[PDB]
Amino acid sequence: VVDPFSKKDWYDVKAPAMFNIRNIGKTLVTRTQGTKIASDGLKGRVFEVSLADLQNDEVAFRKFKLITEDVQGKNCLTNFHGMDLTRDKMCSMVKKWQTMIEAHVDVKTTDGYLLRLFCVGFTKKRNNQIRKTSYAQHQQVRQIRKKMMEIMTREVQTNDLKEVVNKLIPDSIGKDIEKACQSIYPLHDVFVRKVKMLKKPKFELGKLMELHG
Amino acid sequence: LGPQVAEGENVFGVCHIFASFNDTFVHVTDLSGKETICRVTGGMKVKADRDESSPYAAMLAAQDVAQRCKELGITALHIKLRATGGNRTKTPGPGAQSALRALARSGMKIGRIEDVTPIPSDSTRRKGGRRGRRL
Amino acid sequence: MRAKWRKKRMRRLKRKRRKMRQRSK
Amino acid sequence: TKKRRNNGRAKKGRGHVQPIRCTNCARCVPKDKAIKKFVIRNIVEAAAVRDISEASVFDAYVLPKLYVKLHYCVSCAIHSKVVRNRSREARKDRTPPPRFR
RNA sequence: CGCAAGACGGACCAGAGCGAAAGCAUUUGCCAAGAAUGUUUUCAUUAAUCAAGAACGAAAGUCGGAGGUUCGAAGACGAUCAGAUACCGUCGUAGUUCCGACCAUAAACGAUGCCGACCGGCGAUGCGGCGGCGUUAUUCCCAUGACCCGCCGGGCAGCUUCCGGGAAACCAAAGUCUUUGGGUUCCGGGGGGAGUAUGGUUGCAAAGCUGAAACUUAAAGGAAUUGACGGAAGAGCGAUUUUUGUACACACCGCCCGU
Ligand SMILES: [Mg+2]
Ligand SMILES: [Mg+2]
Ligand SMILES: [Mg+2]
Ligand SMILES: [Mg+2]
Ligand SMILES: [Mg+2]
Ligand SMILES: [Mg+2]
Ligand SMILES: [Mg+2]
Ligand SMILES: [Mg+2]
Ligand SMILES: [Mg+2]
Ligand SMILES: [Mg+2]
Ligand SMILES: [Mg+2]
Ligand SMILES: [Mg+2]
Ligand SMILES: [Mg+2]
Ligand SMILES: [Mg+2]
Ligand SMILES: [Mg+2]
Ligand SMILES: [Mg+2]
Ligand SMILES: [Mg+2]
Ligand SMILES: [Mg+2]
Ligand SMILES: [Mg+2]
Ligand SMILES: [Mg+2]
Ligand SMILES: [Mg+2]
Ligand SMILES: [Mg+2]
Ligand SMILES: [Mg+2]
Ligand SMILES: [Mg+2]
Ligand SMILES: [Mg+2]
Ligand SMILES: [Mg+2]
Ligand SMILES: [Mg+2]
Ligand SMILES: [Zn+2]
Repeated sequence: VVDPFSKKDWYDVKAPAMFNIRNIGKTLVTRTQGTKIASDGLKGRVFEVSLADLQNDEVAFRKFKLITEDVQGKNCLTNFHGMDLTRDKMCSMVKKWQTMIEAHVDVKTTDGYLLRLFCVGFTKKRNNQIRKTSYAQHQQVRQIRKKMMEIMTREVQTNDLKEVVNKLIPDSIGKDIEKACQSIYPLHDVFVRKVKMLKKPKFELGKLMELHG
Repeated sequence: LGPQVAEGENVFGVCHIFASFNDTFVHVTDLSGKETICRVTGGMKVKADRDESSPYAAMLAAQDVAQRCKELGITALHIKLRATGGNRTKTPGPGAQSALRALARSGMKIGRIEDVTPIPSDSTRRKGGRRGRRL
Repeated sequence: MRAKWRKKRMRRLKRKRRKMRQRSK
Repeated sequence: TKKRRNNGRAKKGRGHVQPIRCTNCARCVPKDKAIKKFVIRNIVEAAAVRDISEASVFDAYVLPKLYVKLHYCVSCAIHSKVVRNRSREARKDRTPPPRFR
């Protein structure tokens, strides 16, 4: 009868200043009829963007969730909301004749953002190894997991969210963990695979504007 | 009617393809997945319960949804392929590949493909019993 | 007859006897 | 008359093994006895590869792969012909079939 | 995009490990227990198997409380069918989950009791110890982790052999048996009647343990061979010398079960 798309309007969504590319696409919303405000429906949306669409030279198997925080006249302003890996990357990392070690921590940044970080690593076969399997004993696994947890804790609570995302973009935490665990048992494919937002501080417009410039 | 975008740039959407063994869904949403552009199911094309999952119905639904979203102003689509998941099979139905190929035929640009089948860490008991479905 | 069902039939017959052959009787 | 020395399963030095569910019929079958198959394939088929490589917005964009673990009971494995009966002498040979050309 | 409840810990996960057996898989902490290895420590026969008597013992089931997501006996329907009271599909009650009391049964299987001695090779694998060129990490140094080459001791297994066994299938034990004796516990005596009746005993119940006879019958049964069928793909005692299964051999037009 009456076209629902005649009352729709298009908005442009921007990424925070941490990333090179800022315009991450467009979105749609119904105009305000006085009952429902377009801004209210516009806020709270989550966008999963591949890192290769945010930074030119970075990998594409790392995705970032960005949540719209404020609307500035046809410009949705997003903020960091999460990070994850693609399904096929994780499926290809897990293989049958090796050990997998996983860890998770709950760390609060200096500016109030509470995060839950997950880390995964795999034991590596030696260059001249003749034995088919590469298994780490339980105490070695526990030591590796504790080394993961302490490194992930010391790289978040000291910094703030802006510096945390900067470390996440090349995933320097995984490289630090991989280097630190060489003495216990060699590890390859060490990554921080998921990051969850648990608690946010009270919303501040000035903080958002400093985050976007 | 749509975004004001230069000819060079592509307007992007996300296509959720649900390929079951009984039906096929091609759904188009914005990048946030909260706004629906067009949803066409394989059961809308064929008037039979056998052919809802057939490759032909998937091809028809893909063309219909491609035309509808081309009307509004979406030129490229990201692909999220989904199976039924859960306790049941993780293998996509026979309409996924045909729907994707038909969507490519209609002139749509293709973004990144991603498998989004729900995978439990462990789940509730599956339907069927100890001895399974004996047909 | 399958031995399982033969055993079940014997048990049911014994239960029926026990109901009929009451200890009070 | 024992047909196999290992009783058709891989249980040694343990009592109980948790059961899994057949992908085909949802039957309960012990994990060591079940027939396992790891399938790594392409999301898009052969013709779809050429049809998609031209419509993509990226250059040399690699198509994702599908990884699936499949479990079968004996009846479904035999009926689906992923497993066949062998001779009395050929049963002992447990080398995987020469799929590598 | 959030919220709530309950149940389960995928992939890694293996002819890998632990436990007396049932059984045991998210992280961290606490508590007690244990095998193996190392030992120029201590006691000095304290040991093996076991009537009586005890602890534990899958699932299902029973009685009280708490929760009830999924699945789901019984049940109500829809299909299929000559007929279905079944297989298939929609719901769905006990139950499936936790706590406290019962129950003591499984193809509870390696269908193989435990302790000790002897009797062929080979390559791996898990734990502990010992020795040794060489690559890697702890920025240097030893030393300790990850690899590599070996040796010893327990452990789960594998391949091979005219060691010898056995009706054979097969077994390094199922060997060291008419050339018959290392110690010891349980237990069988043609097929049915029958694990039935009765007595005793245990239990709330369901049932558990012990356990006959009258009568009836010339075979029942094991391993292997050649055929026939299928809605499946010089060597052996000897018969005998496309794959596979068989309870068929008057060979599926077979055989056979219960009202
Ligand atoms: Mg259908
Ligand atoms: Mg339908
Ligand atoms: Mg069948
Ligand atoms: Mg058992
Ligand atoms: Mg098998
Ligand atoms: Mg043991
Ligand atoms: Mg896990
Ligand atoms: Mg006794
Ligand atoms: Mg029980
Ligand atoms: Mg119970
Ligand atoms: Mg109760
Ligand atoms: Mg039913
Ligand atoms: Mg149901
Ligand atoms: Mg018994
Ligand atoms: Mg067994
Ligand atoms: Mg027995
Ligand atoms: Mg050894
Ligand atoms: Mg060990
Ligand atoms: Mg060693
Ligand atoms: Mg004798
Ligand atoms: Mg007798
Ligand atoms: Mg007699
Ligand atoms: Mg001759
Ligand atoms: Mg001769
Ligand atoms: Mg058979
Ligand atoms: Mg047989
Ligand atoms: Mg024969
Ligand atoms: Zn099956």
